Parts: sequence; C-alpha cells; structure tokens
Amino acid sequence: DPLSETKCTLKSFTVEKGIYQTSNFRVQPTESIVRFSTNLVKNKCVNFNFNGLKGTGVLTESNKKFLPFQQFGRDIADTTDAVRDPQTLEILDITPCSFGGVSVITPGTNTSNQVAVLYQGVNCTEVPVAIHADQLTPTWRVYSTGSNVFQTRAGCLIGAEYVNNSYECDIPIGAGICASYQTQSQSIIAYTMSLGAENSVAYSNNSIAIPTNFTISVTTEIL
Amino acid sequence: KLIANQFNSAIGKIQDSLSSALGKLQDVVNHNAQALNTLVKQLSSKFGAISSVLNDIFSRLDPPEAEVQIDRLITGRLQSLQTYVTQQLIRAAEIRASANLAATKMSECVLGQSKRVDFCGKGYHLMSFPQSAPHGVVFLHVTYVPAQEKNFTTAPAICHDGKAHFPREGVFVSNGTHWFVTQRNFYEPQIITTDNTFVSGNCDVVIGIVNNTVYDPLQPELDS
Amino acid sequence: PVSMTKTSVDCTMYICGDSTECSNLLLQYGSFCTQLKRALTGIAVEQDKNTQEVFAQVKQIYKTPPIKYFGGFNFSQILPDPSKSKRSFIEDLLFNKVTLICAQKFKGLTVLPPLLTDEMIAQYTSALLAGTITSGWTFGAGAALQIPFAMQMAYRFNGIGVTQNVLYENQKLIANQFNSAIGKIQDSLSSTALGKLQDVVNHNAQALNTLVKQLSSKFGAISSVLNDIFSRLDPPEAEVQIDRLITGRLQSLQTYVTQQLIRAAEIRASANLAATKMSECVLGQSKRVDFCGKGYHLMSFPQSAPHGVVFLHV
Ligand SMILES: *[C@@H]1O[C@H](CO)[C@@H](O)[C@H](O)[C@H]1NC(C)=O
Ligand SMILES: *[C@@H]1O[C@H](CO)[C@@H](O)[C@H](O)[C@H]1NC(C)=O
Ligand SMILES: *[C@@H]1O[C@H](CO)[C@@H](O)[C@H](O)[C@H]1NC(C)=O
Ligand SMILES: *[C@@H]1O[C@H](CO)[C@@H](O)[C@H](O)[C@H]1NC(C)=O
Ligand SMILES: *[C@@H]1O[C@H](CO)[C@@H](O)[C@H](O)[C@H]1NC(C)=O
Ligand SMILES: *[C@@H]1O[C@H](CO)[C@@H](O)[C@H](O)[C@H]1NC(C)=O
Ligand SMILES: *[C@@H]1O[C@H](CO)[C@@H](O)[C@H](O)[C@H]1NC(C)=O
Repeated sequence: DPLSETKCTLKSFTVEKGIYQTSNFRVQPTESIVRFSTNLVKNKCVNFNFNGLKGTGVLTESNKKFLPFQQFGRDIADTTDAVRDPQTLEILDITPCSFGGVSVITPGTNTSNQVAVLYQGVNCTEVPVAIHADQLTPTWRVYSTGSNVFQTRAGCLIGAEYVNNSYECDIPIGAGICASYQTQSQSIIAYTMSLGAENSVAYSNNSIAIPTNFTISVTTEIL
Repeated sequence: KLIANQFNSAIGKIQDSLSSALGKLQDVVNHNAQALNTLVKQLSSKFGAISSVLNDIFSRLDPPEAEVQIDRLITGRLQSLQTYVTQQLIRAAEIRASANLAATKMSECVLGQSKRVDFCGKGYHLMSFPQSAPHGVVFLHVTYVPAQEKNFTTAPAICHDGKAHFPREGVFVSNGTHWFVTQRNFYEPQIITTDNTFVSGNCDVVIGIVNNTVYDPLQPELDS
Repeated sequence: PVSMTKTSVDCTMYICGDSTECSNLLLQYGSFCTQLKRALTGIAVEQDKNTQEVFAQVKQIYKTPPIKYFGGFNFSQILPDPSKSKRSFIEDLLFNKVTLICAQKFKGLTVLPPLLTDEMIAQYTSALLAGTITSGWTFGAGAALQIPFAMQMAYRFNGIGVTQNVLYENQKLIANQFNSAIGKIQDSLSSTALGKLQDVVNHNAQALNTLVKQLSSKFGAISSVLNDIFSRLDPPEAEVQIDRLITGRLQSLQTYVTQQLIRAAEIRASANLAATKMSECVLGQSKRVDFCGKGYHLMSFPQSAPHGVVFLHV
C-alpha cells in the first residue's frame, strides 16, 4: 500500500496528516542481455552489455543520430545516454527505468487509511506505462489507474476527487492544488486553494470611511 | 470600562486558545530529538566494514586488516558526527536569528510602543506583554483594531471668506448637508473652527474644495 | 529574493541508478539518506512558508474600481490587466527579465513546483496594491477604510512632516512627477538590474550542475560506472570499490545539501526582510531612514518577480 510504503519510509505505523515523499520500495525483475548473443528486448527495464557498456535501463528508439565513428553516446553525468549495438548498427536511447517520485497525500492514519498518490512530473495517460503497473500488486494497480485521476502541473494525482469549490489549504500538493479529508462518505478531495474572500473597496472622489468604534484585541506571537 | 472589558475578554480568548498553536517550540524540540536519534541510529551502520560494533572486528581480524576496517568505521562515524555538528550550527544560526528578532520585539514592543506595521500584532499596536515558554518567548500584543466603519462625504479643504482652510490634525466629513471636522481613527464630529483648521492659500488652487462656514470663537465673545 | 527552487533527490537513483547490489549497500549506510531527505523537505516547506509570509499578508482579496482615476495618479503600468496570467506591465517586464532539467530528472534530482503559482502571487500583489491605493494603511490595521487618494497622499505628507497645503497646491505637479518616475522605472526595466534573482537561479542551477558532474568521478575507485567494477573485480573486492564510490557520492550529496541549507537560511533571512518591508512600507508609511527608499518615504507598491518581490518605493 502507498500508505504502508509511507510507513516504511517514515519508520512508523502512525502517519500524520500531510504529504510524504516515499522511496521506490517496490522491486522489479531485470533480464540480462549480452550482445557483442542474446535477443534484444525493448521498452522495458533490462540489464545490458552492449559492446562492454555495462549499465541497466529501458531501451527505446532514438531520434538522435551518431556519426559513423561513434559507437555510443554519453550524457552530462558521464553515464551512457545513447548506444549503437554492433550486431545491428541501430541507435538505442537509454531511458532509465522510469520512476517518478511517489508522494502519498494522507490524512491521519488514525483518521483514515484512505490515501492519494501523486506521481511527480509524469503524464496521467502514461502513468501505467511509467511505473510498470503490470508487474506490481493489484493494490498498486488501484492507485496506478482507475477513477479519480486528475492532472496538476506538479504531476498526476490518483485517489483524490477534484472539486471546483476553493477551500483553505490543508495538505499542500503544489501549484495551488491542495487536498483535504472532507465530507462529500468522507473522502479525500483536491481543490485549487482559496486566497481569501473577494472584496471591493468603494472608492470615490469624496467618500471616506471612518470607524465609530473599535476592538482591543490581544494576539499571541510565539518566538 | 469598555476597553477594560474588551481587554479581559481578549485575555480569556488567549486562555481558551492555549488551553484547547505552539508549533515552533515543539518543532525545535523535535528537530533536536530527531537529530540525536539519527546520530544514535547511525551507529548501526557498518560503513562497508564486516560489522557495526568494534569488538568483533578486533577479535576476528588480525591487527593489519582491522586497522583498515576500523579506519573505515572511524571516518564514517566522524562524517556522521560532522553532519550533526554542521546541522546543529545551521539550526543554531536560525535560532540566533529568531532570538535577535525576539530581543528586538522585546525592546520595540514590550519596552515601548511601535509605529512599525505588523511588527507587534495586526492592528494599531498599543503594548505587549512577555511570557516565558519552553525555549522561547510568547508576546501578548495588545492592538487597537478599528471597527464599525461608517461612510461619509469628505472634502480636502473649506472655502471661507475667499480662503482655503485645511485641518490641523483630522479630516472634513459631512452627515448629508452638514460638514464637520473629526479625527481619522475614531468618529468624533466637531464644529469646523479656526482653532481646529488652519488657513492657507486661496480656493482656486485646491481641487475638490467646497464651501462652508468656519466658526470663529472670538465673534460671540465680542458681542458678549 | 523570497523563494528558492525546491529540489528533492532520490538516493537510490542518484548514487546507484538501477543497480540492485548498490541499493543493498546503500541500505547498509541506512539513516544517512533519510537525514538528507528531511533537510530538503524542510527546505521546500520553508520556501513555501517564505512565499506565504511575504505575499499573503492580507486576509481579503481587494479589487480596484472599474474606473481608475486616483487623484490624477497613473497606476495603469502597475495595475494588472484583464487581457492576459493576469499580471501588470511592470510585472511582465520583471518576469521577462529573469529566465538540462531532463538530465537532472534522469539522475533523481527533481524540482518541486511552488505551492503558490505566479498567477496566485500576482493576485496577492494586486490585492495588496488595490488595498494600498483605495484604503492607504487602513487595510493593514483592520477592515479596508475607503479614502480619496489625494487625501491619502496628504496623510503621507503629514507622516513625513510636510503641511497638507503643499500637495493641494501642487497636485498636478506631484501626479506628473509620479507618472514620469513610473515611466523611468519602466525604461530602466525594459531598456536595461535584477541581479539578485538571477544570482539565486544561477546558484541553484550551478549547484545542481555540480551535483550532476560529481557522478563522473571515480573518487579513487577504478571506474565511475557501478556495473563495470562489479565485472572487473572479485565480489568481495568490488564491495570495497563501490563502498568507496557510495562514500564519495554521499559526501558530494552532503556537500550539496549543506550548501543548500546555508543558501536556504540566507533566502529565509531575505524573505523575512521582504515580509518586514511589505508590512512596514506597503501596508503603512515608514519613518525608518532608507528602509523604504532614499527620501522621506511616502508609500510603496509590491510587484511579483521570479522567486522574489520588487518594491516600488515612492
Ligand atoms: C498528456 O496527455 C494528453 C492526452 O494524451 C496530451 O494532450 C498532453 O499533451 C500530454 N502532456 C504531455 C506533457 O505529454
Ligand atoms: C462599541 O462596541 C461595544 C461592544 O464591542 C458596544 O458595547 C458599544 O456600545 C459600541 N459603541 C458604539 C458607539 O457603537
Ligand atoms: C459604504 O458604501 C458602499 C458603496 O455604496 C457600501 O457597499 C457599504 O456597505 C457602505 N457602508 C460601509 C460601512 O462601508
Ligand atoms: C447631522 O448632524 C447634526 C448635528 O449633530 C444634526 O443636527 C443633523 O440632524 C444631522 N443630520 C443631517 C441629515 O444633517
Ligand atoms: C463658493 O462661494 C464663492 C463665492 O460666493 C463662489 O464663487 C463659488 O462658486 C462657491 N463654490 C461652489 C462650489 O459653488
Ligand atoms: C470623479 O470620479 C471619477 C472616477 O473616480 C473620475 O472619472 C472623475 O473625473 C472624478 N472627478 C473629479 C475630477 O473629481
Ligand atoms: C497612463 O499611462 C499609459 C501609458 O503611459 C496611458 O496609455 C494611459 O492613458 C495613462 N492613463 C491616463 C488616465 O491618462
């Protein structure tokens, strides 16, 4: 459960209200390919030895083209970004095994075990393609695709129903999107958060507002 | 009596708030406890050696081989303890900045009145009361928040005897037909008076100037 | 400057990539990674609070009247327009003056978006500006008390010690001088100043780029590539050469998180200063010398900026 994954990340079963960035606890099998022979598998996270380039990554077709001498492509961090295997001189882009950061918006664990999952920086159409939902548990398949799937600039939020109504921010997700445990059957809702009440000051050329009373108010400031 | 009753009701409201907010102090205590607990937990790390504890590495391996393994543990433990000292220095700088802010609020707000907006509460600041707190201070900012605003028709100046009259400290308002001078923060309408308003210039230079009679206190005393 | 780019790192991706053996050894390092996540999450929450303390100083969003005549003073260069992200012209110049991320995303360094987007920060700016123009300092102390803007500028003149007749005899001169000064501010922005915000963005991009370049380092191990040394070394010995690699990359990650904590403390101090200037100078007049411009401070306008706020001190 992303909630149990949150319990694994926080090292505690009592999870407070808020958003928690969880580690990728879920594991996946990687096949071993050696080509200098092994049949090439593309569009999935496999281990590779393309002319002694080592590495592990999802193999995809690459628009970028190599000069005839070049046998591989290198990235900024001196990791391999493109390869050109000797058996077939085609270019293969090295995507990493695609994981977005899983952030679990959750109310109090005591308040509810219901949770919403935000996948950061990926699109909602490609979210079962990205996190490889076909190899995981069906509990994760509930949170990878289904109903209540919303798109935020922050990423794909799955498990929170977007409401047009605007409320004070409770769990900050990002770009104005906030989530809260509200009655709508109490469930997790998501909304664009409210700045405040809209007010219009009645300015004129000869109009002033003067108070006829007051309020002696004591406020608490803790430092 | 209204100010005393509103102050007592506000003190009761502060009591009902606290009795039911102190997130910064508990956050500081929780960060210190979490840093000490993380420093305790980091002793379970083997740091690439065969074991986390010193004694089985001295009993198992011969002295030349241990001096590499225990050096790997010592360097890592020094790193964890350098990370802790660095994060304590950064949080101590943050607490030092907050204590400098609290000392400037205790000088400017408790020891005198402040004309700095929102430096001593939301509203017109009157005074503040300091209270002790666990590793902190709590200021009760007594503020004057003005209320019951009422619309009035206003003017910048008054034409009287071909002269422009401006208020010394206040504002011209009108209830319908009648024009008065009053203060700004509270509504106390007074008769527009030469003692209240000072004369400057002519009526042609002021934009939005209106006509009214400025009462002179010397004129009824001359008839008496 | 008010905020800083919120960055979060995944240790399993930055120090190991997709190697399973490396991740198991990284697990041996243990709470070392949890501590570096807590620091970055606290930095991100701190940068969201710093934006909320600077810009959300008003409880009610104020709107400008549909006819805009405030004592002859022109505010159309600083008030937002309904044609556009509803930002003003001087805010559009400020967002246009301050300006590879996929490679950082492929190395586990992701950039969280801010909680308040730039349209919402611009609405906060427009609300504080509408309160400043229509009500003066009265919306800061309590409810918004309307006032003519000439009489508000007379209250500011009495605040700086100048008698009220100086404005009412020279209102056209003061309005024309204000409009000419706002035109100079426009020309000083469009023709040519925003060095602090670009320095903040360049420092976060350079620290992120230095963290990307730290992967190309062998740190004394035979090879930077984790898989290469697994095949070119015996399994007990390879653990010594990855441990040397995980120790070096964790030292680089500590260096990045330490410098980001120091920079976040500096940005937090600057945001506390900006929030202090927004209460004292925008929501009231200031008798503090050179805290709101060089001169007898009259008034101030807030204007959104990329990770920052620009005060127009009149
Ligand atoms: C996300 O998917 C939708 C629907 O296919 C598409 O219109 C949109 O452009 C996609 N966005 C990105 C960033 O790929
Ligand atoms: C001011 O408010 C108090 C209660 O807050 C009320 O008792 C009092 O009558 C009010 N005064 C005026 C003049 O309205
Ligand atoms: C003042 O006038 C405005 C516009 O006519 C109105 O909305 C408001 O209720 C009036 N009263 C007060 C106390 O502001
Ligand atoms: C205005 O105030 C004066 C003095 O208090 C009073 O005589 C008058 O009836 C009030 N109302 C109007 C509409 O002038
Ligand atoms: C005020 O009185 C003068 C002289 O009686 C007159 O010229 C002027 O027009 C009056 N002002 C207004 C606004 O009627
Ligand atoms: C009165 O108000 C409107 C809008 O505030 C403005 O267009 C008009 O010119 C003003 N008249 C004067 C000069 O007082
Ligand atoms: C304010 O300035 C702009 C451009 O300088 C101009 O288009 C606009 O008409 C001015 N406003 C008024 C009320 O003249």
